[PDB]
Amino acid sequence: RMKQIEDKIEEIESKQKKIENEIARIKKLLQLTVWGIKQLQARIL
Amino acid sequence: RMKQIEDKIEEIESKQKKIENEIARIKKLLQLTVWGIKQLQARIL
Amino acid sequence: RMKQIEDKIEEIESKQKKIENEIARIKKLLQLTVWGIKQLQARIL
Repeated sequence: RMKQIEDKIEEIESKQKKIENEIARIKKLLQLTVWGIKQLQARIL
Repeated sequence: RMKQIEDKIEEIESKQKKIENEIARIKKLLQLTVWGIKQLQARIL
Repeated sequence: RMKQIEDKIEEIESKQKKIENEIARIKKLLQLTVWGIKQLQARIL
C-alpha cells in the first residue's frame, strides 16, 4: 500500500511536469498572437 | 496516516483534472484566436 | 521514506496553486486578444 502511494505520487509529478511544459507552450503561442494583433492594427492604421 | 495521505492524493487528482480541463479550454480558445488572426491578415493583404 | 512522501505532497499542492495562478493570468490576456481581434474585424469589415 505504501508502494502504491509512492508510485501514485511519481505519476502525479511526471504529469505536473507535462502540464508545466504545456503551459510554457501556451504562453509562447499567446504572446505570438499578441504580437500578431499588434502588427495588424498598425497596418490598418 | 496512510488514509490521510490517500485522501490528500485524491484531492490532488481532482484538482489536476480541473487543471487539465482548464488547459483544454484554453488551447481551444487559443486555436480560435490564431485562426482569426490568420483570417484577418489574409483579408488585409 | 515516509517524510519524503509528506514533502512531495506539499510540493505538488504548492505547484498546483502556482499553475492555477498562471492559468488565471493566461485567461485574462486571452480575453484581451479576443477583444482585439473583434475590434480589428469590425474595423476592416
